[PDB]
Amino acid sequence: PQITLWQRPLVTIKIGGQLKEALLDTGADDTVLEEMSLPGRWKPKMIGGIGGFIKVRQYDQILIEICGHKAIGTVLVGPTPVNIIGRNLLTQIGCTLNF
Amino acid sequence: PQITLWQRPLVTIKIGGQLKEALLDTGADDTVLEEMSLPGRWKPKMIGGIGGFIKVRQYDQILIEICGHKAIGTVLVGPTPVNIIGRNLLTQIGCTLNF
Ligand SMILES: CNC(=O)[C@@H](NC(=O)[C@H](OCc1ccc(-c2ccsc2)cc1)[C@H](O)[C@@H](O)[C@@H](OCc1ccc(-c2ccsc2)cc1)C(=O)N[C@H](C(=O)NC)C(C)C)C(C)C
Repeated sequence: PQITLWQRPLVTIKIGGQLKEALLDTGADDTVLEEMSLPGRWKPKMIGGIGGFIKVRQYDQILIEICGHKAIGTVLVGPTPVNIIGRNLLTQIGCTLNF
Repeated sequence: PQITLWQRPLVTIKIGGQLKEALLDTGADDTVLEEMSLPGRWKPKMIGGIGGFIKVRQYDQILIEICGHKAIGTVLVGPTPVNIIGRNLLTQIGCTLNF
């Protein structure tokens, strides 16, 4: 669909069978989700943004559904104030910025 | 144009007569630019990012060209890693997310 930016581009995502609200963030290299449990091994990682760095846990090969579209990729879990769907997954659903 | 997200959506912007690279950031409510000189008085503003909050200087009615599209709006200047073009300006250039 076509999402306007008058409001934050929040969409519903399905991950781990859980429905969550996440932000489609073209400014995010990675996908960062709030603290949650994911299966498998993870690697510690520091990701920076506005305000500095936060420590997150990196999970690879994670399946996420974004507006019906399935996508696979790395997901970072940590104390982020909002769920962020970064470019690593936006590319997988054919998301493009247009004007 | 149509921008894919396999790489950061960096574009050249023109502000204060200078060229700078900035990120088309749908995850940003506001436009935040790296430390620079702008005219007029500024007002304080606290903005939150993934790593916490930062104090920024808010300048209003600032002329900024984004990929040839002239925009005039609020710009925040502060300790940001990269120049961020947020929704306040993305909407002025008719930018939308599509997939
Ligand atoms: C490599 N690192 C990245 O790609 C990071 N990208 C960014 O931080 C983007 O910023 C460009 C950016 C790119 C590279 C580096 C970088 C780092 C190290 S080397 C390069 C630093 C910054 C991003 O889209 C921000 O803009 C936006 O983050 C989402 C967000 C939205 C609402 C709240 C939130 C907070 C309180 S309630 C909701 C909290 C967070 C955000 O902070 N939005 C703010 C906002 O809208 N707040 C409401 C806005 C005022 C700036 C990833 C890991 C998240």
